[PDB]
Amino acid sequence: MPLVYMNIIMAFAIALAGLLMYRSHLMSSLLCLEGMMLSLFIMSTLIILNTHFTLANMMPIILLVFAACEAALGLSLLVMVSNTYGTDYVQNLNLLQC
Amino acid sequence: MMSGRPGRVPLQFLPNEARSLPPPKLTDPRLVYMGFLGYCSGLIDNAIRRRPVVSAGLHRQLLYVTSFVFFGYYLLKRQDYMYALRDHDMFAYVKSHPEDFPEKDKKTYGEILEEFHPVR
Amino acid sequence: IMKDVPDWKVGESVFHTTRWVTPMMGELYGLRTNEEILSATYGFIWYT
Amino acid sequence: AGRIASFLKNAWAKEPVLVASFAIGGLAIILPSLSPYTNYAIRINRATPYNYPVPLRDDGNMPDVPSHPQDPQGPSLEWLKNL
Amino acid sequence: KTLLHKYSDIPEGTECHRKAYASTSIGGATGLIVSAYSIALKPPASFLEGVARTGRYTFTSAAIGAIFGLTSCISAQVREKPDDPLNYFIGGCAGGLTLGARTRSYGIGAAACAYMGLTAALVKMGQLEGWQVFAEPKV
Amino acid sequence: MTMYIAFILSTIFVIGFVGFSSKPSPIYGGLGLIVSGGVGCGIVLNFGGSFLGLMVFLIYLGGMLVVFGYTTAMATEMYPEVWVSNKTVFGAFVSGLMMEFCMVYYALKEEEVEIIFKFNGLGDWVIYDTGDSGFFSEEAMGIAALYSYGTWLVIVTGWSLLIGVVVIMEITRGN
Amino acid sequence: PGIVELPTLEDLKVQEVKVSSSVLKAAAHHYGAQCDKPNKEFMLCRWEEKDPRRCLEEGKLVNQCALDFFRQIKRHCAEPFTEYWTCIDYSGLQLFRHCRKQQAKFDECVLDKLGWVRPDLGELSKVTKVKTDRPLPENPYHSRARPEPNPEAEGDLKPAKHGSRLFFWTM
Amino acid sequence: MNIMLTLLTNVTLASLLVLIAFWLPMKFFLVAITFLLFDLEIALLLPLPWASQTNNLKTMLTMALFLLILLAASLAYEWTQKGLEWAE
Amino acid sequence: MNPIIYTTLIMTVMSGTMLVMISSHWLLIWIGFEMNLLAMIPVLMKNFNPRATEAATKYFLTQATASMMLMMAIIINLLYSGQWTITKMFNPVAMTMMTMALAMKLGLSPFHFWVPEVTQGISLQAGLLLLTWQKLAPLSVLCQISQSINPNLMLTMAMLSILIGGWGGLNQTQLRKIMAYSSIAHMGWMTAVLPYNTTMTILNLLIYITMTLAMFMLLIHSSATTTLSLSHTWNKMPVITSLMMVTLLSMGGLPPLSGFMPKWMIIQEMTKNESIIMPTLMAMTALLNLYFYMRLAYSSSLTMFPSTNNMKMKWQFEHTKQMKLLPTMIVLSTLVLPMTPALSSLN
Amino acid sequence: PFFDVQKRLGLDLDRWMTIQSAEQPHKIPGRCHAFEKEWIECAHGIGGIRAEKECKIEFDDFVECLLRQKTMKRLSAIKRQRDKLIKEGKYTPPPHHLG
Ligand SMILES: CCCCCCCCCCCCCCCCCC(=O)OC[C@H](COP(=O)(O)OCCN)OC(=O)CCCCCCCCCCCCCCCCC
Ligand SMILES: CCCCCCCCCCCCCCCCCC(=O)OC[C@H](COP(=O)(O)OCCN)OC(=O)CCCCCCCCCCCCCCCCC
Ligand SMILES: CCCCCCCCCCCCCCCCCC(=O)O[C@@H](COC(=O)CCCCCCCCCCCCCCC)COP(=O)(O)OC[C@H](O)CO
Repeated sequence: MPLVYMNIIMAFAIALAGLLMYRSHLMSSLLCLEGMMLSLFIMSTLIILNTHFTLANMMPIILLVFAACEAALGLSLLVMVSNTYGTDYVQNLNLLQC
Repeated sequence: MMSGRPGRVPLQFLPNEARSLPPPKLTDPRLVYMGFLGYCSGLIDNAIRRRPVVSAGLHRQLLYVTSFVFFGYYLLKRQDYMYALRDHDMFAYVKSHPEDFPEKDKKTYGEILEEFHPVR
Repeated sequence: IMKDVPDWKVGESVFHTTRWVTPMMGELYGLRTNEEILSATYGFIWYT
Repeated sequence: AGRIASFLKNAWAKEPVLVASFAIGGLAIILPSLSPYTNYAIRINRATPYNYPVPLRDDGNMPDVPSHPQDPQGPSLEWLKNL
Repeated sequence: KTLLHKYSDIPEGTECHRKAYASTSIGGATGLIVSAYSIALKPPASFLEGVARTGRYTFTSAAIGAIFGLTSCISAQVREKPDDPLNYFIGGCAGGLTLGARTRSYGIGAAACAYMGLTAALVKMGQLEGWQVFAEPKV
Repeated sequence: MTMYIAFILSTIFVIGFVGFSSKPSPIYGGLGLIVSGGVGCGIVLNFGGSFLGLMVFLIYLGGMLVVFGYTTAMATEMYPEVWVSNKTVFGAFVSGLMMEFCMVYYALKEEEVEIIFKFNGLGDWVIYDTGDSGFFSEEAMGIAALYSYGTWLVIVTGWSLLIGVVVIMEITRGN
Repeated sequence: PGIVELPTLEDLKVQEVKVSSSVLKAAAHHYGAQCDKPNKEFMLCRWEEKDPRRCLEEGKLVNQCALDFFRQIKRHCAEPFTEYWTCIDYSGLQLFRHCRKQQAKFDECVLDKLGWVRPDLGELSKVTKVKTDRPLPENPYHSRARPEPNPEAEGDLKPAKHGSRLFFWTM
Repeated sequence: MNIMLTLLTNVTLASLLVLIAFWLPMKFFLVAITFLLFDLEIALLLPLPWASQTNNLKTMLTMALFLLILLAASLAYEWTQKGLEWAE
Repeated sequence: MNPIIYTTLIMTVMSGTMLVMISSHWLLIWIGFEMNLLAMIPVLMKNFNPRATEAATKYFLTQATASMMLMMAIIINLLYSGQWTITKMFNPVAMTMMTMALAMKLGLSPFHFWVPEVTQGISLQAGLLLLTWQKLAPLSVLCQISQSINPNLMLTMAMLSILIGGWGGLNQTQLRKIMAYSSIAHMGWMTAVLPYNTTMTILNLLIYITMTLAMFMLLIHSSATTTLSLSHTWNKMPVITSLMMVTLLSMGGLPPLSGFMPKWMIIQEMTKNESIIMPTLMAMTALLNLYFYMRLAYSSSLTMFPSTNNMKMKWQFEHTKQMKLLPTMIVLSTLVLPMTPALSSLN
Repeated sequence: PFFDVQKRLGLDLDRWMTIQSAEQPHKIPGRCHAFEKEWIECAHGIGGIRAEKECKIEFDDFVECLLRQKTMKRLSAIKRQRDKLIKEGKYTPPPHHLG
C-alpha cells in the first residue's frame, strides 16, 4: 500500500499522541483534535477519490461540517474556563477532584 | 442470536405466525402476576404521594392493574411465540442433519458396568 | 527479465477470475520512462 | 385586516430590508411549485447525453427503438429546438 | 503472545535456566505496565523520581517472576513431579516471600505467600486441565 | 524530484502535524497546522478532488482555523512561549522527526514496512486507476448529489447545525 | 493463478486513423450518421463481452469504415474541409457556434454531391438497436457457481414443548 | 507544476523585495463562532451549480431551499434571542 | 433554561441515539453520535456552576476524542473492504480500534475516570440522563458488531470495569459518585456477556436502566446529594428511605429482587460457553458493590440518623413535583424476577 | 440496523451509498463495481458466518481490486529486479521503452 496513506496514518497517530499527552493549554488540545479530523479528511478523500466511489464523496464534506461542530462546542467551553479560572490551563481544571 | 432468521419483518411485536398459538388464558398464573404488580404499583403511588394507601383514589389503582394486565397479555403472546419459534426451527434442523445427532443404541442397565465404589 | 528468477510463472494472473479486469496504469506504463509516467498520470491535473 | 395592513405599513416604514427579504423568499418558495416550465427544466435535463446511448441487441418485436440513428423511430427533442 | 509462549514451550522443570529467564521476563514486562500507569495517574516530582518509582516496581515484579520460575522448575525435577500443582504452590509463596522482603513487612509477606501460592497452583491447575479464562463464544 | 511530489507533500504533511501535535504556543501551533492544512489539499489536488481540496483551504484553513487563532489572540497569557522555550517542545519536535525518518528510510530500502498496517513502499503513482471520465468531474458530480441522493444527510446535518446555533448561545448565555 | 491471455502483436497491428481532433470533430455528425452500423456492432460487443480482446476484430472495422468515410470526402470538397476544420481548430473549446458559414459550405456538398445529410439534434443521441451475429455471452462476468442457500423453515408453528423450559418455570 | 511554478515565483518576488527593504536600508468570540457556524452551513450549498443540473431537481428544489431557510432560521433565532445584537 | 428550548435539547439527544439504533450506514452512526454529544453539553450546564463547566469540559473532551477514534476505525474498515454497511468488521486493527473507541464513549475500562467527575459536577436530573440514556447509543453499536468482537479484547475491559467499579465505590462519599461507580460496575456485566449472546446484554441494559431511574428520581425527591444529607430524609419522608432500601437491595442483586435478573442469566449464559472461571470472579467481586450499598442502606433507613430542628419546618409543607413514573419504575425493578422467561421476547 | 425501521417503512435513508455497486449519478462505475457485484451476489441469503467461508475467493479478488496489495507488490518485483539488472549491464531496454 502507497506510502502516502501511511504518511496520513501516522499523521493521525502523532495528532493522537499530542491530544492525549497535553502540555499546558487547552487551545493546543483543541488544535490537536482538529488535526485528527483533518488527517481523517485527506484519508477519506484519498480512498474515496481513488476508488471512484461516487456517492461516497458525500462523507468528506459531511465529515468536517460535523467535526467543525466540535470546534463550535470545544471553543466555547474554553472561554468559559478562561472567563472563570483565567488562563485555560488544564491544571486549573481540577475543581472536580471528588 | 433469532435476530435475523428467515422472515424478520422489523418492529413487529406480534408476527402473523403467533396467531397459530394457543392464546394465553386470562386465568394464566403469569398473567395474574402482572395484575399483582399493578396493585403494588398503586400502593406505592399512594404511599409516595402521602395518600391514604389502599383507600386513596381507587381509580388510579384500576388504571395500573388494567395497564399491567393488558401490556402483560400481549407480552405472553410474544413470549410464547418466540419460545415456540425456538423449538420449531429446532425440530426441523435435526431432521435435515441426522448424522449430526446420531441416536444412541439400546443398552439396558443389566449390561452397563457402572463401577461400585464402597462407602465407609 | 524474469527468465532467470527461480519461481515466476510468466504473465501470472493476479485475480482468481478469468474475466478481463481493467488494467491499472501501474502495469500499463510501469517500465516506461518517468517522462511518460509523469505526463500521463498527473497530466490532466497539472495541465493548465 | 386593518391591523394586519397597518402592521405591514409600519413594517415597511421602519424595517424595509426584512420585508423585502421575506417577500422575495416568500415568492421564491411557491412559483417553482406552480411553475409551467419546471417540467420543461426536467425534460431538457434528461435530454443531455452525458452517457453514451449503448446499443441494444436486436431481437425483433421492438419497433419504437430505431434501427438507424437518423430513423424516425425513437424519442426526439423537437420541443427543445423551438424552446 | 510470544513472551507468554516462552514459559509454556519449555517443559516444566527441565531447562531451569530457560524457565527462569522467561519467568522473570514476564514479571519484568508486567512491572513495566504497572509502573507506567503509576507515573501517569500519580505523577512524581521530577523524572529522577519517575525512574525511581520504575526501579522499585520493576525490581519487585522481576524478582517475583525470577524466584517463581526458579523454584517451580527446581522443585519439579528434584521431586520428579512435572504435573503436581505443588510445584507451583511453593513457587507462589516464593514470590510471596520475595515480595515481603521487597517491601519489608512480615505480615504482607505471609499474605502474599497465601494468595500467590493459591493462584499459582490454580494457574497450574488449569494448565493440566482444559480451563479457559477467555473462552471463545462456542454457544 | 516530481514523481514523488505527492510523497514529498505527504512528508511535509506529517512534519506539519508534529508542529502542532507538540503543542506549541496556540498561535504558533495554528500556523504549524495552517501549512499542514495547505499541503494536505495539494495531496488531494494531485489525486483529483479539486472541490474537496478547495474546502480545506476555504472553510477549514480560511474558515475554522481563522476563528481558532482568533480565539487564541484575545485569550492566552501575556508571555507566549517561542517554539524553543520549553525543552519538551523541541524534544517533541525532534521526536516527531525520528519517527518519519526511520519509516521513510525503511520504506525506500526494504519496502516491507509492517507497522500496524502492512504497507508496501512504492511510489505514489502506482496506485492511480485508468479510464476517461467523459465530460463530468467525478468529484463534482458526487457531492452534487447532496440534493438528489443526499436526502437523509441534508435533513440530519441541517437539523444539527440549527441545534449547533442554539447550543452555542445557550452555553455562551451565562444563565 | 495461471497465465492471462493477451492477443499477439501481429493481428494487433491495425491501420490507425491519422487525423487530428479538429478534423474528427468538424465532420463528427456526418461521420456518425453515415458509417454507424460497424460502430454499433463494436459498441455492443464492448458492453456485452466486457472483454476488449474478444472484439478487437470489430475495432479494425470501426477504423476501416472510418478510412472509407474519410476517403469519400477526400475525393469530394476537401478544400472546404480545410477551411472548416481550421476555423474549428482556432476555437479553444472547438465550439461549432463560431464556424457557421464554412460549416454550411461543407454541408452543401455532402447533401447533393455525396448525398449525405446533417443529423439534427437528438438522432445521434438516440438509443438504437443493432442487428448483429455474435451470440449473447453465457456469463460476461465469468461468474462462478453460487453457494446453496440454507433450507428455509417449514411446518406449522407448534407450541413450545413443556413451556419456557427455563430452569424451574413450568410454563 | 504551472500552478506550483506560479506560487513559487510569487513567494520569491515577495521574499526578494522584502529583503531589499530589510538589509539595504464574549462579543468578540460570538462574532467568531456565529461566522463559523454560518460558514460551515455555507459550504453545504457550494456544490449547488452542478446540483442544479441533476435529473431529479424537484427534490433538489425542496432541499436546496431547505438549507437556505435554515440559514435564515439560524439567524432568526440568533436575532430574536439577542445574538447579532452583540454584548455591549 | 427556556422550557421550550431545554425540551428540544433534551430530545435532540433522544433523536441522536435514535439515529444510531436505526442507521445501517457507518457514517450515519457517527452522525447520531455527533448530535448525541452536541445536545448533551448544554444539558450538563443547565445550572452554570464551575462544577458543571468542568464536568462539561471533561465529558466533551472524552466523548469527542472517542468519536474521532471511531471515525478512523470506520475509515480503516472502508480502506480494507470498501463497505459502509454495519456488519462484522473485515480487518483486525479496525476491530481493535472501535472497541476502545466505543468503550470510551460508554466508559468501562481505564477510560472511566471521566464518569465520576462529570456526574458529580452536573445536576441530579441531568445525572440520570447521562447514566441511563447515554449508554444505549454505544451499546447499540456493540450489539450490532458483536460477531466480529475480539473475545479477549472485550472481557478484560469487562472485569476492569467491575473491579474498578467494585473497589473505588467503597471510598466514595457523594451519592452521585457512588451511583456512577455502580453504573461502571453494572456496565461491565452486560459488556462481558456481549460477545456470547447479546440478548442478555439488552436484558441487563433494560433492568439496569429501570433500577437507575428508581435510584435517581428517589434521590431527586430526597433533594440530597451526600450520604449524610440522604441520611436525614428518614424523619421527614420515612417511606422514601424504606423504598430507598428496597431498591438498594434490588440493585445490589440479592434474590428474589430484580437485581438477580441479569446476573443469574449472565452467569448461566457464559457457563454454557465453557467460561466458568470468568463468572465466578464477577459474581464474587459484585459483593464490593453490595458493601457500599449496605453502607448507604445502613445510613438511610435501617438506622435513623440525627436530624436538625429546622426540618420540623419541612414537615409543614408538602412536595410539589409529581416525579412521573416513579411508582411503576420501583415495582418494575423489585418483583419482576418471576417473569424471567420474558427474556425470550428480546431475541 | 438495530431497529430496522428502514425495512419496515420501506423508505430509503442510508442504503443508497452503502455499496459502490448501487445506483450512481449518470451511471459511472465505482472502479471495482464488477468484483463487488460478484461478492455481494455470492453472499445474499447465505448468512454472515457462512459467506465469509464459501465466498472467500470472490472477497479476495475484490480486496485485490480495491486494496491492490499484491498486484503492485509483484510490480515491485518487476522494478526491483529490473534496476538490479541494468546496473550491472545485464539488461538493455528496447527502444519502445523510451520513444
Ligand atoms: C509462568 C508464567 C509466569 C511466570 C512469572 C510469574 C508471574 C509474573 C510475576 C508476578 C506478577 C504478580 C505479582 C505482582 C507484580 C507487580 C508488583 C508491583 O507492582 O509492585 C509495586 C507495587 C507494590 O508496592 P506499593 O503498594 O506501591 O508500596 C510501595 C510504595 N513505594 O504495586 C502496586 O502497588 C500495585 C499492585 C501490583 C500491580 C498490579 C497487579 C500486577 C499483577 C497482575 C497479574 C499478573 C500475572 C502475570 C502472569 C500471567 C500473565 C502473563
Ligand atoms: C422482599 C423482602 C421484603 C422487602 C421490603 C422490606 C421493607 C421493609 C424493610 C425495612 C425498611 C426500613 C425500616 C422501616 C422503615 C419504615 C418506613 C416508614 O415510612 O415507616 C413509617 C410509615 C408510617 O405510615 P404512614 O406513612 O402514616 O401510612 C400508614 C398507612 N396509611 O410507614 C409506612 O408508610 C408504611 C405504610 C404501609 C402500608 C401498607 C398497606 C397494605 C395494604 C394491604 C392491602 C391488602 C389487600 C388484600 C386483598 C385480598 C383479596 C385480593
Ligand atoms: C471466599 C472465596 C471462596 C470460598 C470457598 C468457596 C468454594 C471453593 C471453590 C470455589 C469454586 C468456584 C468455581 C466453581 C463453579 C463450577 C465449576 C465446576 O462445576 O467445575 C468445573 C471446574 O472448572 C473450573 O475451572 C472451575 C473454576 C475452578 C476454580 C477457579 C476459579 C475459582 C477460584 C477463584 C475465584 C473465587 C475465589 C475468590 C477470589 C477473590 C468443571 O469444568 P471443567 O474445567 O471440567 O470444564 C470442562 C473442561 O475441562 C474445560 O475446562
